[PDB]
Amino acid sequence: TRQGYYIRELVDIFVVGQQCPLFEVPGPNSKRANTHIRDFLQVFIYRLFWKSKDRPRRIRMEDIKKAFPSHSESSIRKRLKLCAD
DNA sequence: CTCACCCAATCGCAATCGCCTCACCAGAGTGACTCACCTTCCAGTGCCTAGTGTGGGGCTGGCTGAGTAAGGATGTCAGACTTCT
Repeated sequence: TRQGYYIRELVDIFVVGQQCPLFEVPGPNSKRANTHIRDFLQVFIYRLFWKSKDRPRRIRMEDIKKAFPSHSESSIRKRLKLCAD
C-alpha cells in the first residue's frame, strides 16, 4: 500500500479450469450493451445526487465528464434532462 | 455566443428466406435357387415267325372160299439108348 509492505504466507492455491458461463456477454453496440451503458450512467448520476450536500441537491457536469470521458455530452444531457435542470 | 434539442443518416443486429446440397427412401435390376415342364430312354405287355401235335383225306394191301400143283421148314411125335438110383 502507500504506507508500506506487508507479508503473508499462502498455503492453498486452486487451479481453475475452463469456465462454464452462466451469464451472456453482450455484443459491442448491441441493445443490451448500450442499455447497460445508459443505466451505468444513470446510476452514477443518481449516486452523485445522493452525495450532494446542498439542498436542493445539485451536481456539476464535469464530474460526470471526468467519470465518463468517452461519452458525448448529448447523452449525459439526455440523462440529466429528466431529473435535473 | 453558447447550449440544448431535434432530426437525419449510418451502422449493426436480427430475422427470413433462398436456393443449393445432403440424406433418406423407394424402386428396379441383377443373381441364384427352386419348381415345373418337356423330352428321352427303358421296360413291360401284347401280337408276328418258327417249330411244332394232332389230325383230315386219300390209298393200297389183306381177307377166307376150293379146286390144279411141288419141296417146304417146322414140329409133333416116336423110338432107341445111356445114366442114375
